[PDB]
Amino acid sequence: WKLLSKAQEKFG
Repeated sequence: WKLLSKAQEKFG
């Protein structure tokens, strides 16, 4: 969720 997109956002 937000905890996955927020952290992944800076990875993708």
